[PDB]
Amino acid sequence: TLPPAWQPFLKDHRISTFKNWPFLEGCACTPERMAEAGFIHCPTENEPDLAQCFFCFKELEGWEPDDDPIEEHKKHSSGCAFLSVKKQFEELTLGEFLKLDRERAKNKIAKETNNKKKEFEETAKKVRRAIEQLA
Amino acid sequence: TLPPAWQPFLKDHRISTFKNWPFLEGCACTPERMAEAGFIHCPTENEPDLAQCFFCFKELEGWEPDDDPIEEHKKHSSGCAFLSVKKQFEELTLGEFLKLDRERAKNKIAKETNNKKKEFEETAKKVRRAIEQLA
Amino acid sequence: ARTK
Amino acid sequence: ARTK
Ligand SMILES: [Zn+2]
Ligand SMILES: [Zn+2]
Repeated sequence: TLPPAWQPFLKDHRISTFKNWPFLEGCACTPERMAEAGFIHCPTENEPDLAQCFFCFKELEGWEPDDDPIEEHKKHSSGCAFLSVKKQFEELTLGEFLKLDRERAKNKIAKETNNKKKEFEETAKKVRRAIEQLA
Repeated sequence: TLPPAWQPFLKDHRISTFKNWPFLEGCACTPERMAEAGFIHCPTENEPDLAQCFFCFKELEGWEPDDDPIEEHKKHSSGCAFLSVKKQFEELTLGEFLKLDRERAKNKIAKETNNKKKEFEETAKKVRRAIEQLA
Repeated sequence: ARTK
Repeated sequence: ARTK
């Protein structure tokens, strides 16, 4: 069908990600509205409401029933190129798409690099504290 | 990264399949020209110059320096939807692409069906001939 | 909504 | 060229 590492790109798959999810009809941040904004529901015990943009990888929790998924997304990751995509997926050119997929994988990389940095830095304090205690 | 079952849609991928293609410079059926035409090099023993349209799966051998691969393609498989693709590939719509890719899958299916028929008729001849031998 |  |  569609390459199973490219479905986050189409709304239906994004909706289909919403398994539990509170907030439905009556609320502004429905599945449909989350998915139109780029969100994927990636739930856990510690937080069963966490949403992630498939494109920029921003993770946002603490959803309020009247949060606008789009505004919520602009006012937390102004960078996201997905916000700029104003064409349907089928209406995308292979270039446009391949361009978008380039920036995506990059984001995936920058996100993983920002993470490695922090873990490193945290390790560096514990080592430094320890050798300090020895002082 | 492009998915695999679909690299064949990439001209430079198709070119890249040409290994020990004997018709190089000066020739009309150069690997570049074969690829623009839709061909993939899939050589065997009996037929070391076998080429196959990735889209409609027609196979052509007995290649000669002056052969224009387009005109051979048109000549031996005039239905090929690929031959209508005027625009490049990155100027194609995801809709147009998925359309084509679906046709490829029909074509593929059609081709395996044809193969199976031919194999079945082959077996039949063997049995027929075997029953005469016994009459 | 809040940043993790 | 010719068919297979
Ligand atoms: Zn985003
Ligand atoms: Zn063809």
